[PDB]
Amino acid sequence: MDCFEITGKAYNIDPLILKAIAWNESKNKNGIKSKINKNGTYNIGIMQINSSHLDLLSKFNISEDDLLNDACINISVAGYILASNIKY
Repeated sequence: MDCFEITGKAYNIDPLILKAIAWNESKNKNGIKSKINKNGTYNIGIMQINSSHLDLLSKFNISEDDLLNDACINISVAGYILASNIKY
């Protein structure tokens, strides 16, 4: 199974929803940082996870490089964030 299917299964999110987010945000393109948001933060990788989450993620041994260049990590982190009541 692909990482969208695995992640969707884990967090009870329709995998098509995750794919539609990846498509909207990056056109399913890994390896890219957005231009910097007005608030000075920036969005990372295929699901465009905001840089404000890097602190939390370091506790779990997930770095910025991982989020930017590893699509499956990116996708699984997005799932966790969307499934929680952290602001995305």
